[PDB]
Amino acid sequence: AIRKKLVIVGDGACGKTCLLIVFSKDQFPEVYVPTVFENYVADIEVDGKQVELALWDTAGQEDYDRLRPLSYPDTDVILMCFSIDSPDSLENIPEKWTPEVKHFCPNVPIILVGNKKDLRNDEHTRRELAKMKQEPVKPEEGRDMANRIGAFGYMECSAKTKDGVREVFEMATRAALQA
Amino acid sequence: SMEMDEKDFAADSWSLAVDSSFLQQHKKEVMKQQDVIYELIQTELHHVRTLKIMTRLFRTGMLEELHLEPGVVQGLFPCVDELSDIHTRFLSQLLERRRQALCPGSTRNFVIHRLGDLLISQFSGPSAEQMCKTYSEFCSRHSKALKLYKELYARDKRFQQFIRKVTRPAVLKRHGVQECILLVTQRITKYPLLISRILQHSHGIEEERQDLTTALGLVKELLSNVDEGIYQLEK
Ligand SMILES: Cc1ccsc1C(=O)O
Ligand SMILES: Cc1ccsc1C(=O)O
Repeated sequence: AIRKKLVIVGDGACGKTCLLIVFSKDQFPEVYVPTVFENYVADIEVDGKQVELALWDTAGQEDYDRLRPLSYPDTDVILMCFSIDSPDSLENIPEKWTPEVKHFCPNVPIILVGNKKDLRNDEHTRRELAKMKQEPVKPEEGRDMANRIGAFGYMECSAKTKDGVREVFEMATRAALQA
Repeated sequence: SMEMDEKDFAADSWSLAVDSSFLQQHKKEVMKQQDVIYELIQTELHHVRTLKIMTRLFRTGMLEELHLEPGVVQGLFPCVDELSDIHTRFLSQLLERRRQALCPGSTRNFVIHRLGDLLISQFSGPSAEQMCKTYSEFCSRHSKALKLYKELYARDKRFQQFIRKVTRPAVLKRHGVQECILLVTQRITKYPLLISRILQHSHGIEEERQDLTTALGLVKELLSNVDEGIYQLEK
């Protein structure tokens, strides 16, 4: 098993912590959803290769420009997250997160991930977003942004139902293995 | 870490830690408040355990088995004794608060009603000055510590065998040298998220809501001061 490091970045409400928790337990917590994620070393076998994937969160570091880059050294894959119920989090991807991740992690593959895909057809979400002339992010708007920032790929998931979660982490493992 | 505290914080939540007959007696909002306070203490216990792995397993093992020069070991583990002192004291105060709140006849059933005051004391005055000074020094030495570790692992055979030996047990899976350093750097920025969520479920007593509000402001002032005092050193 080779050792690889993954780091998840994105706005405070992109659902990055929930995504790391649901993947690491293979379960959406049925009693208490933890506020924070410490770290985890996932045993993943992708396309016949065994890998130890260390997982890290940047939640809590968004306002601290000198503390935040200390999470970046020797990162093999970046998961750049946005929430599908929040078009404003998708807007912060190219001018805030992408230049920072390209400076501290040059040549590291970035997977752009649309979290909370279960909210795309949620009535409460569609009603709330319409009050500010907005709507849930469309899959093609996610693909266009991923193409625009030079992302390795574009993926969607729902931490709530677990759909697409395993696929994101297996693809991240494949990306971390490439030259 | 000690068996008593590990067993007391083994469950995934305060709701699963207490007896179910004790849980039934509380309102849902109290259970939600208690679950977040329990997560704060449980992660503080893990953080102190991370610091003990760094001082007793890594640092002390390198001094006594590899006979490594103290200047090199200090470069790998900057401020670990001071960090250990700050967080063991904070943890002792948190666990004493839980202990006083225990029901007679029980070692698991408790409700913590007055956390705000303890958080104001920890993040104000001399203890806040010591946290700011210690984390500004630690986080400025973080990159140099990782580079020094990588250089030693790739050039010294005895160092590589020592690392492979002490990190082999399954209980050290998440706690390699570099993992410990980042776990410590990230700890301070976890506090505002935990405090804000405790505050969200602490509106029942107005004085506790005010105390948690002041504590949250104190933690943010600390974080802003540490962030402004960091510059990566390079060897
Ligand atoms: C802080 C940081 C971020 C990307 S590399 C690096 C280092 O100092 O080694
Ligand atoms: C060079 C080196 C030494 C210890 S880990 C490591 C790496 O390649 O990440």
